[PDB]
Amino acid sequence: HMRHRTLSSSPALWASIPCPRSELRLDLVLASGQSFRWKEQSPAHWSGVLADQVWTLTQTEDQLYCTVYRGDDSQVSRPTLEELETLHKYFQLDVSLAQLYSHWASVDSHFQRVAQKFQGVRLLRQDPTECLFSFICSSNNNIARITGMVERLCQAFGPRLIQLDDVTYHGFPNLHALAGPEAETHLRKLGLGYRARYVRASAKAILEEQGGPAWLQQLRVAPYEEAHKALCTLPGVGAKVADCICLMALDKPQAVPVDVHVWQIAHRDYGWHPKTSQAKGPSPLANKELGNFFRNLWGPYAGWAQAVLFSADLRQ
Ligand SMILES: COc1ncc(Nc2nc(N)nc3[nH]ncc23)cc1Cl
Ligand code: NI
Repeated sequence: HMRHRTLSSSPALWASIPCPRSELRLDLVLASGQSFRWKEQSPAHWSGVLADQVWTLTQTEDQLYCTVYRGDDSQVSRPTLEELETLHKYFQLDVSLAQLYSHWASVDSHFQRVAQKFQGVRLLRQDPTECLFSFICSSNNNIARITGMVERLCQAFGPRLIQLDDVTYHGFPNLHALAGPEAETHLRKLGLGYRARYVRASAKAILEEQGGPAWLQQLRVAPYEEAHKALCTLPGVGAKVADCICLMALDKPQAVPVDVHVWQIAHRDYGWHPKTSQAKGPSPLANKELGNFFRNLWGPYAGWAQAVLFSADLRQ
């Protein structure tokens, strides 16, 4: 049995990245339903899989500490340099949150009030595959049910990596694994309900119709609007999910996912009503309008601004 590390447990095996808590609060970013793979196994100690390796992460007021578990009896070492660049990109630490917060606040007094208690909210840069199928599971769910669905999906279809304590960590499947004949049947047995069709179908579609997972990398370089359009061709992927994926895995920071929660915020908190739309409630067109509303207000990181409000909408 190998054990989940704390910073006490084994300070030999931790490395560190200079990170102000104001640029990144793990506790706000790892649970909040960007990823559904990180758990707080021990207090202030976040463990989950990234690119077929397990990590535990923790931080101070100016340091981000991390440790790696490779799997098959390699010899426990501290994170390498390459392994630390991986983790730097995932947090997109090149991006100054302080600068964006100040810009947003300058045009949005609502944001000024809210954002003081929610510093260090940034977007993860996720693997498009994992993001896509995670958000295909997102329809008509809460975060807890999705967390479960993804885990069970990974344990049943994904490579085993390592076991720590009672937790067996699997990597995310490849498209072939998800597009198999018995897939939906199995996924349905794992509690995914209707979504099981969309997972299998989208997997099968990305292979055949789109020419493998390279297609998703293309969308990452493709401009926002083309990426969105492209994603909406997939089974179970509509505007909202496409915008999630755009924002969280295809480097489109201006993507603003609109559902009924954001309708509610926009109306209550910003006094927004659909103008160029007739009908007084959600619709593909009115949603699209609301997205443009926020882009026009917050600028080309509108999605990142939104993420701060979202993170204030799960903390009462
Ligand atoms: C602005 O940045 C963000 N946008 C969306 C999410 N996550 C979700 N949104 C919605 N409407 N439903 C969800 N179900 N499960 C997750 C999730 C998170 C952020 Cl930070
Ligand atoms: Ni009103």
